[PDB]
Amino acid sequence: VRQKRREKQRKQSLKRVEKLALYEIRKYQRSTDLLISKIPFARLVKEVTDEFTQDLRWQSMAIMALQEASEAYLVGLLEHTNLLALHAKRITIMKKDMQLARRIRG
Amino acid sequence: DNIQGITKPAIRRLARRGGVKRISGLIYEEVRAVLKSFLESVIRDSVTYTEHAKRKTVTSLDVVYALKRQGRTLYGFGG
Amino acid sequence: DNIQGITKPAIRRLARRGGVKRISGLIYEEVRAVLKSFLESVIRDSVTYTEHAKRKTVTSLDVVYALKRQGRTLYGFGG
Amino acid sequence: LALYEIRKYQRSTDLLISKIPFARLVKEVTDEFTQDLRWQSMAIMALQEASEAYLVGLLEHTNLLALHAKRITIMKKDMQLARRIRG
Amino acid sequence: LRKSTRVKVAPLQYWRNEKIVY
Amino acid sequence: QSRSAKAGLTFPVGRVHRLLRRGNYAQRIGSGAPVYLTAVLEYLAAEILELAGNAARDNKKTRIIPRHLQLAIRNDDELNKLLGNVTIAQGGVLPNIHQNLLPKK
Amino acid sequence: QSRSAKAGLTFPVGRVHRLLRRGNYAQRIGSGAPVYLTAVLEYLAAEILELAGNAARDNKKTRIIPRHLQLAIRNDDELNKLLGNVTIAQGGVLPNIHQNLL
Amino acid sequence: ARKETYSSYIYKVLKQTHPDTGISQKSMSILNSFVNDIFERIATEASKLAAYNKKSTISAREIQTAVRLILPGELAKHAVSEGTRAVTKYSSST
Amino acid sequence: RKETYSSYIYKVLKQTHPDTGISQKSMSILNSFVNDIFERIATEASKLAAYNKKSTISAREIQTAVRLILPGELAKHAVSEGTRAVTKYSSST
Repeated sequence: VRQKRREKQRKQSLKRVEKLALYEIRKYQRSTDLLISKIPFARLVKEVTDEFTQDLRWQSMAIMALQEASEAYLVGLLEHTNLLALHAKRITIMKKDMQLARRIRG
Repeated sequence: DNIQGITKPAIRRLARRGGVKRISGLIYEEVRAVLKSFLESVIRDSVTYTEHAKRKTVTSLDVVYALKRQGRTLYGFGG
Repeated sequence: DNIQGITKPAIRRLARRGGVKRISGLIYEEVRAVLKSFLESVIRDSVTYTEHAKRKTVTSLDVVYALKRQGRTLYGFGG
Repeated sequence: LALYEIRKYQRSTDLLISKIPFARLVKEVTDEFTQDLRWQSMAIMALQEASEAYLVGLLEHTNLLALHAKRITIMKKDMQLARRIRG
Repeated sequence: LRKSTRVKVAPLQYWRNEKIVY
Repeated sequence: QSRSAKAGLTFPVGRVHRLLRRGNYAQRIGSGAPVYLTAVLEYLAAEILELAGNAARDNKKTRIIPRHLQLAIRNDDELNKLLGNVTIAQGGVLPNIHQNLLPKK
Repeated sequence: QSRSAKAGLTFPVGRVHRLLRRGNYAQRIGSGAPVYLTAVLEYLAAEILELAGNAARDNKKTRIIPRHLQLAIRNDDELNKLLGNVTIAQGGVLPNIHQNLL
Repeated sequence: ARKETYSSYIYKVLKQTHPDTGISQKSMSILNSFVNDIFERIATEASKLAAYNKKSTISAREIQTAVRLILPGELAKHAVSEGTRAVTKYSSST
Repeated sequence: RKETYSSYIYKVLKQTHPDTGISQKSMSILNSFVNDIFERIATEASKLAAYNKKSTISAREIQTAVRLILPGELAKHAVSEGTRAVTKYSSST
């Protein structure tokens, strides 16, 4: 159980060392990794594939590429709706703002 | 339910990645609905690829080919 | 001088054809600007097509293939 | 008389914009890019149709963008953000 | 010779709801 | 009977087989693929022709104008999602008027 | 003597000519074709590696990460014309807060 | 000299569906461009799918998957119905 | 065992900027990008070949395709690099 001892040592190291909303915009714009929790998204795409299926398997890198592409499409639609939101003199976005960009793209 | 697995602070952090100051409470359900729609629209082609190929593994090659067919192509997982 | 080949009531009637009723005065000049930036890529692609055809007259099939490459496929002028 | 021209130009499914000034304009842009080139009239009316479709798509996109910002008269910024969802 | 019709009930009004399932 | 009419269809099979034979699309070709192309394109043609006849009946005419083709394609949902990004010469956009511009209704 | 050593080429011009031959694209491929394909791929590769080297230089990291390649591909209008639709895996997005919120 | 078109077959299937309707030549050229365009779409997608399945032939399976890809699902199942009808009425080679 | 450009990418990286390291995922992203632009120029060259009665893909077809896809500065530098390499190839056999 040397891997378990190394994991407990790394967890202890993270617990000891590693452990006005304007900061989060510039904070999460320089982040590179994913931002959606992994295994609920895997359960969700398993439920989506149950509509169009048979015990269809799943490689892990395929679900990783799906999570990356879905996060990219969502931040693309959100970055495009922010401009239409501020264009209508709304700092706070609304569901009407994510209707025209969902309409005029297709 | 698995459609509510992407919770409220997840979409909050996504919006902070996309640069929003304040967000409303009506955003999250439409975000989840358009996410389910995009996932269905890519997964139908990604599983017809693996159903033609006499396979049951949805391979990364199949999802990058389905992404290249629908415009939004990824790099690094084939092609 | 051919930069003013289109006129202001023509853009006004095109706005009535679409549904735009109230028009600003800058809209006609911005429409001329976006027409300038819109035709240039497809027309220079047709010049590249005619250079591939090594002639002087631009044929219609080269125009149809250029609009097909740009993503603006037109039906009725070839095939 | 607001609904008169909307039910007139839309139901008439023919063109509305000019031809020979557009021929002068395409001669101008070929003088800008190329050497004179002879131009088939079918290609000129195809460019006319494509420009008409692009313009009516841009105006039908800015139509809801006008009412989105509590406006009716479209603005110069409306032909600055409709291009963001057109490439 | 003869072709049968199908479901033509909508222009697929989307972007605030979901689509139909076959 | 020839291969263009052995299956009791309308579109020619030898035409599309000659187009793929010189179009360089594969090394070989299966026998069911040109008649499958025949069936798919004739069903698409018959569906858009039925919709074109319905559009010509909607405007009480007999012949087909590009307005009838626009009413055939852009009114149907699947033809809109299939032929949305294609322009049509002298077609005509759909008649639709927004309600806020009308001061009465 | 390979076809790459006849022009100082590095990208596999014989392999590229083989994939053009047995690749369901066309019938004949001229001898002047795959050296030119190797040339344009070498120019594109040199451009993107020089941009990645600059992105590694100004960000004090001696290696190439997909964030550096994403900032390479997204901060150039010619690269936004070429590949403005595709994305990079784990590349992130462009940090640009809009002026109206500021 | 000729140009390959399908106006005769389009007019034949149109008079077979409804003999009391006509069609002009501009719409005929539009529909000929349309059928050449969708033939190009299905053929290039089938070539892509055959090159992706490690198989350099074109059977009806790749065409079935390709019309399941780009056509909508109601038209996809109607297309596989018409395709199976075409193969089953063509297989009787007597 | 797949025909990968990876050693060639490291080779052409070591000529102009050898001080930068290269990871695995970034190298695979580079390989997928160069394969994507390769198949794009391949189908565009095949399309332009099948357009106007020239089944042989010469330098003319692919230079028209390079001028077709790329922007003006990129097509200018690409046609310069291509003319340089085709003179260096046709001169030294």
